[PDB]
Parts: sequence; C-alpha cells; structure tokens
Amino acid sequence: REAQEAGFALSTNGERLELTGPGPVPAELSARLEEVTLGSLAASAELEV
Amino acid sequence: IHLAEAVEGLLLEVNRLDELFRQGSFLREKTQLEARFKEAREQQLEALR
Amino acid sequence: APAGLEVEPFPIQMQVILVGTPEAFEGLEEDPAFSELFRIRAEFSPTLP
Amino acid sequence: ALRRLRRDWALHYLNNRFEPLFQRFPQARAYLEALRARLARYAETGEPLDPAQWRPNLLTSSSSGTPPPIVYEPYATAPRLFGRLDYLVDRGVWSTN
Amino acid sequence: LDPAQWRPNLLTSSSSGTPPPIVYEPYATAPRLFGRLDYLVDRGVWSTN
Repeated sequence: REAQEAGFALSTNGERLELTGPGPVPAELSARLEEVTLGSLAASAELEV
Repeated sequence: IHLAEAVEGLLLEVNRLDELFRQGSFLREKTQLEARFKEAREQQLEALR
Repeated sequence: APAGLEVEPFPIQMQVILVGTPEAFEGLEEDPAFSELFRIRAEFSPTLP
Repeated sequence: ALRRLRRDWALHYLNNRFEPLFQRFPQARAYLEALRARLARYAETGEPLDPAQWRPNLLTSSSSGTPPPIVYEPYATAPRLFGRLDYLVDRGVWSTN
Repeated sequence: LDPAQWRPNLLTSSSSGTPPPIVYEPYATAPRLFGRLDYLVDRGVWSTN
C-alpha cells in the first residue's frame, strides 16, 4: 500500500520482490523493499528457533 | 565472573549487529551508496553507447 | 602441535612451600639456585619434650 | 565499500555498548578493544564468531583470601604444576583456543 | 600474491646502540639461542614462510 501510494505495484518473484512504476524506484521505497525482504528472512529464521 | 557475563552479552551482540542491518537507517544509506554506484555505471555505459 | 597459541606466560604470585625428608633436601640443596630461592627453612624436630 | 559501511556502523553502535564495559573493566581495555574489533570484522566480512575462541578462560574461581588459595600437588609434573593446553582434532588437524 | 611469504621478517626493532642490545638467556636451548622456524598445517601438510 505504501508503494502504491507512491505509485508502485509489488510483483512477487519468490527470493526477492520488485516494484513496477514510472521511472526508477526511490531510495526510501527501495530501502523499505530490502528491509521487508530481510524482515521476512529473519521472521522465517526466528520462526524456526 | 562479571567480565564473563559481560563478554557473554557481547558474544550474543552478534545477533543485535545482524538486526542492525535491517532497519531503515543503515540500509537506506546502503541504497544511496548502491544507487550512486549504479547510476555511475549506467552513466559510463550510456556514454559508450 | 603445529604452532599452538601465543600464550602469555602466567605470573607466579604464590609462595612455594616444599615439604620433604632431609635426605630429599640435602639431595636437592646442593644446587645454589635452591638456597637462593628457598631461604626459609622450617625444620621439624623428630621428638617433642 | 558496503563492507566499509557495515563495519563503520558496527563500530559506531558498539562504541556505546563497550564504553560501560570500558568503565567497569579498565584493566581489560586491550581485550575489550580486540573483541570490539572482532565484532566489527564479523559485521564486515560476515565470518561467524567462535564463542570458544573469544570467551575468557576463568582459570579458577575468585578467592576471598580467607582461607588463602592452598594447593598441594603430590604429583609434581609439568602438566599439573604449570597447566596444560588441550587440543582438538579436525580430520587430523590440531586446533586449540 | 601471498603477503605473508613476501613481507620481510623484521626480527627485532632497530636499536639505537644506547643502551646496547643486551640479552640474557638462562634457558640456553637451540630454539632460544639460534631462533626457531614456525610452521603451519594444511590438512597434514607443513607450510612455512
């Protein structure tokens, strides 16, 4: 929803998710992207523990 | 014994260090770094094109 | 062992008290370094009044 | 450069974590600085930290001095008087910490 | 290039000659008098530089 407010749609690809929109993705939004990716990875690991 | 417990905390601080690489600040700095480096790369590539 | 650790020598902050029959000591005090290091002689009388 | 960034943020974060221990253990200044450098390296190169190689070897428990530490060794061999260094095998490789 | 194999082994720090380099060896063994050559193990292979 944040990306769509900024004008990007989340196309999931499994190992990593990307965002489609007009022009390059902005720095804060791309940063949100990798932080949610690492958060999902850490969530899986912490689910295991 | 106090040094032992403190160093145990420091050894467990590796988890905190790893967690420090997933909040907005550090990885937004990382996105800025990689964005500048890439935009330089495509700048050279387009100049050659 | 291939090389071991570069372990710092442990300080000696103790007081050595060697206990033994006289024969074991006249068989040991012939070396002057002994009388240099162990200078106090606590000798036990074989009989009490 | 991202290794540089990770290590410098790691050092910045660990400065305020190590200053209270610097105050509490001024004698351990060099050891704590080495451990901070190792943690920064781990945050930099990603090499996992070995707890066995960086945990201080508390040789004996703290003695109150009453009674004084009294040790009698009937078997006065070099390994028993001076201590010994244990080892481990890695398919025939001698490792120690 | 291996930095360990091509870095000169500065045996001792430069001495100003005042005071002269004074070394007393109570334990006059060959490794302590003449020096020794350390080794490294590679799965059972002895390497040195």
